[PDB]
Amino acid sequence: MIQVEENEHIQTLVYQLNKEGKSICGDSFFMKADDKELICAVADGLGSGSLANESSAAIKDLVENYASEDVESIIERCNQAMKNKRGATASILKINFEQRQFTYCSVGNVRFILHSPSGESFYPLPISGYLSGKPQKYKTHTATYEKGSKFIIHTDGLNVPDIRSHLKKGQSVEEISNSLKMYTTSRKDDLTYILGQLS
Ligand SMILES: [Mn+2]
Repeated sequence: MIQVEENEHIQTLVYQLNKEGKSICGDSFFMKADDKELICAVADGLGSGSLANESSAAIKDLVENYASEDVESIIERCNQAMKNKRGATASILKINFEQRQFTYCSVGNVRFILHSPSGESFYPLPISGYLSGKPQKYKTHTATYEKGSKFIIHTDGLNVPDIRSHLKKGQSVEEISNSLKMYTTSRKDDLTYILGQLS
């Protein structure tokens, strides 16, 4: 499944495909942009299939509902919703277009890479563990991006040697998605990614 959106400030593409032979995806995403701001999130539920879905889907619902809050507030709501559930790894990104500012908070193995034209990348290491409902000491990143920046957020189902290169070479989110096609054919796990190109 592919979903594309565009406004004056960003173009985005969401890709998701289930693990081969699996009916119920354990990954979830949420994406909304208006003329002023973006929120997006990607999550991978612990366990698999349905119960994994309950955890990642709870994340998607809370990010939509609480989108106006700061990323760390949103992720803590997500953490509290994981008590008595499988848990999930998750990443939450907000962008203010006028300021060209992003804010990012994550726990687990959902990765975020933002490539700058100038050749700077923001590519944080994964935070160990997962959102379980037990206490967390979150790290929030706040930074300015430059016009032309391109990013991806992806679950562990996408395994790529050099993601930065795909972001650098692509001229659009469709092109970057197509550039990644070889990594999508095996379907060894659920695979979700969100691409963005920022004006
Ligand atoms: Mn996974």
